[PDB]
Amino acid sequence: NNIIEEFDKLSDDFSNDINATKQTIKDLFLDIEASDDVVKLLSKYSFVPEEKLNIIDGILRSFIENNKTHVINSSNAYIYIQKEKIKNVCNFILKKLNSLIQINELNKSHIILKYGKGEAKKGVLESIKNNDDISKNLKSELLKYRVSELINFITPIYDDFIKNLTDLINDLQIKLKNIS
Repeated sequence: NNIIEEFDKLSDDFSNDINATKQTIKDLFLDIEASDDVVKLLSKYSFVPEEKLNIIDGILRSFIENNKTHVINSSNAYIYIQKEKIKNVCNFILKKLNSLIQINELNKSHIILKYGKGEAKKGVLESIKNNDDISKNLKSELLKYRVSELINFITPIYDDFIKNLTDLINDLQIKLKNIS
């Protein structure tokens, strides 16, 4: 009976984590928007990743609700094991998302360096200078650092980001089906 409450907890926790991720990515975009014409463009760009995360959040919540039915008349084994499986899927999604966040953190820094000029926000140069996680090659190429050009630069990066979010949604729908 409280089992339904526990599944509800799965949904709610997942929603919280997803909203946190959403805020992180929004912070990426906001940090990039420093720096009136390109700003509106980036703010437009920032709406699609939020939509993708709202999909992931909603797909999981929809799955759990429709799976409550199977939980009431099944063995305790199925309940505990299934709960475990759902937790695993959620953790998978969150791990992939966090990896994606790291990737686009480096992408953000790259964008700020190549175009934007804080230069207080372009104190990314010190973070790049101290970054021991990137190759010295990339470091070298980066420390050397109008609109149609910016579009030309961020279009592959942004399209790849949304593509990764789109395939992640596909992975989620596949993994949920395997336990559906």
